Amino acid sequence: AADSADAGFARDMSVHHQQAVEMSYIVRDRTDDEEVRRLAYDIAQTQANQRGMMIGWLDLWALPKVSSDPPMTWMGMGMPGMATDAEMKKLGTLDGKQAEVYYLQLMTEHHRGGVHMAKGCVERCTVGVEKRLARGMVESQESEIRLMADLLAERGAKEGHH
Amino acid sequence: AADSADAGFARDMSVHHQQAVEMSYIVRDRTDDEEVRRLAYDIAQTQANQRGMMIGWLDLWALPKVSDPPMTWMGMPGMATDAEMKKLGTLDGKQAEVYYLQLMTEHHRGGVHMAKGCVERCTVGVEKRLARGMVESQESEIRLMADLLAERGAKEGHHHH
Repeated sequence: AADSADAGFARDMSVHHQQAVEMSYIVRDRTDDEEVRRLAYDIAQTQANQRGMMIGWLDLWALPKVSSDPPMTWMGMGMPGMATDAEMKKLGTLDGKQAEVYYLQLMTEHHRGGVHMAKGCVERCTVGVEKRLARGMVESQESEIRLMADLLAERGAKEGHH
Repeated sequence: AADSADAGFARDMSVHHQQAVEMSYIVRDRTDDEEVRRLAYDIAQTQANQRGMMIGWLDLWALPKVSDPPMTWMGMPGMATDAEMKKLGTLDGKQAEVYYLQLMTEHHRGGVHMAKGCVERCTVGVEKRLARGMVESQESEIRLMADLLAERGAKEGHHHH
């Protein structure tokens, strides 16, 4: 159904993934740093691919990619970790280490929100391949948060302060 | 259903798309030209997305992503060799732009041929639709790249294969 957890997670996580990909494109143009550029490439590759999977499911299921429902309605919460327009703009104005740090801070928050949403699908989704995808995102995003924490410290910084 | 044109197309076009995405990453590293970097972004975005769709279908259908030699199902076209990919990665600026446009033109021509096979043979509605759409979009992109080649004082590459 259009209002299922399976559909809502596919819609919402696709939009979430889209922003991670965009952040990755931006940071790669703002620094020469190999570690951060490689991480950004890996995140872009994985998240674009997973976005295609979820969009492909919605298509196969004949379900709209956009809902009238507020994001997260399927979790009873009608997104977590999404960067604001101002944050995306700021990222694009930074250079070198400052851009690396800001990207790592934004993506850490982004991953945290993502894990929350993926956990929601692990609980509520009914489609096996989608549940498993969500479970894999919890692991991969949590692993990447730990990595980015080290990259931040090595760059003389830490997770964003809210 | 592992032998189907639907499964075969999803497996083979997925591999084909992955290389186009890589080539787009390479050119974006090799030139500062806004127009060609835009084109590369568009292609990387479209093909990464379409590849995810097809891989997602295989996964939902519980079919392996690997098979048969590729293309057996339609009785790979346009794929760059490792050497050609390496060559692109050595080039700068205008030369990188031209070589990317020539390689991707060949790549798209091959992809169109494959997509036409799926238009003829695929039985899954959304997959047939996707293939039909690829024929049109990749053909349009070939036309757009011809203009970009012309602007840069070049033409489609000599046929090496």
